[PDB]
Amino acid sequence: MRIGHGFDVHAFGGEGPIIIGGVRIPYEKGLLAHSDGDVALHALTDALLGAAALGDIGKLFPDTDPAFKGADSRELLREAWRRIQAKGYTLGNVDVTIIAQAPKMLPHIPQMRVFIAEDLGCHMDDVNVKATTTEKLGFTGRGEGIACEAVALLIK
Amino acid sequence: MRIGHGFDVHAFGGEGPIIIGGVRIPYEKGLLAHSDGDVALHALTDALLGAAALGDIGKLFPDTDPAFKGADSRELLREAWRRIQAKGYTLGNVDVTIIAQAPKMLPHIPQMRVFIAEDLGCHMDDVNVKATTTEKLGFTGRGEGIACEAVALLIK
Amino acid sequence: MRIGHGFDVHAFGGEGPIIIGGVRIPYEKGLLAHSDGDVALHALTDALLGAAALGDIGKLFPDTDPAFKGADSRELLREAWRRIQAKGYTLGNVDVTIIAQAPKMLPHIPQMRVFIAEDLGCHMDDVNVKATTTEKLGFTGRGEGIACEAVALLIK
Ligand SMILES: [Mn+2]
Ligand SMILES: [Mn+2]
Ligand SMILES: [Mn+2]
Repeated sequence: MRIGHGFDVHAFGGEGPIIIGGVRIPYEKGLLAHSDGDVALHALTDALLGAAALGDIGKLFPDTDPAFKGADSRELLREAWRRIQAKGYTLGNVDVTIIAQAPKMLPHIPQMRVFIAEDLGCHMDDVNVKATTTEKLGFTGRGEGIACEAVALLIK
Repeated sequence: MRIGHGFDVHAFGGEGPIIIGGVRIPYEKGLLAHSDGDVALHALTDALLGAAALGDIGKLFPDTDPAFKGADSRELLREAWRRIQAKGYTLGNVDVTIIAQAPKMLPHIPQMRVFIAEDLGCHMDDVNVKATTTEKLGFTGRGEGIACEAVALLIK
Repeated sequence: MRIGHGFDVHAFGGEGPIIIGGVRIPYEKGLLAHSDGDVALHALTDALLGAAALGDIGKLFPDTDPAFKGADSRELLREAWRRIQAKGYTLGNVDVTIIAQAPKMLPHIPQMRVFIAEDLGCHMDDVNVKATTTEKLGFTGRGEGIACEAVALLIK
């Protein structure tokens, strides 16, 4: 009954591990962002919110508002989901597409699913995650950063 | 019952203000395009049309056809919507994602919604709009241009 | 009842014609990829699979697994679709957006539709295809490669 679309990108820099779909992945560099740069969750939240017609992470997570300043993506997703259910919506299914030249996400997909299908209730079958390489082409191909696109569905 | 997806990008150049979602926004440069470069509406039209399985703005708005030569995006959207209803379709909901490093769209989102929810009938709640920065990464990050992605849904 | 999203890109190089949507298109260069670089079908398969929650072409088409090593995109799509129906899903509609500076896809859209609406059963009306230029902007604008995005829907 309601469709949503999210999109988000983040740039590299900072040694430490990166976090995607709530999973800590080892890698040369880390992701910037003044919040743990979880492009996957951020794009997922935006999809969900955009389908409920509630904004785009700037309603709960602005940037200069003491409401939700320092918090990880898992908390925001969880908060965003609460407001969405407040408007009487329930999850149908969500599909997430991660775009990066490296590192390899294939081995982490399942753990990501577990996290996501946990912070939204629902069973894993209602959550899909996949990654794509881009073939060393754009800013993602040159390893300058990482991007993610997501879609979602709601009800009754 | 029917899903659609649109995508569109435009390059900068030309002083004058830019137009996005039908709103006149102030900015250093303007958008090229041989039609007011309204990436937002163009991507929205394509979504709607692509869900109705009627093409991609080249059915009503080609480029070398005296049918709809000089016209703004609002007219084309409005025309495209008419043909869509002709095939007996009605709007479910649409979500638009604008991608740009600047200017800030946040303050114009609501006015955009008003315009869109006007040229498609329906109430604002069936139209969502959000913007994202890209973090100074791709051609959008370098300020070379602006892009937009959109999804939609129809019926009965 | 189930939404899906796909995305895929490929780089140029290799004289010979390119293949998109199963159609052989004439052009200066060809597409790399260690499989016929059919970005259109690959993105379409991923959408369908991602909506059925079955992966992302690495379940049927890995890279180092003698299962489905050398095969064109039409075979994989056809195989992927079979497994999808195995889980009791049926096609609702799909929309594909091809992104490239050249060559012109406009004249091939219909033949692509015929191929797609053949390997998925269903009538053409359940399959949409469109192309966009990008305005000589990103890696697609510089002619370095070609990309494709797709969405889909399933049932009962
Ligand atoms: Mn982010
Ligand atoms: Mn345009
Ligand atoms: Mn591919």
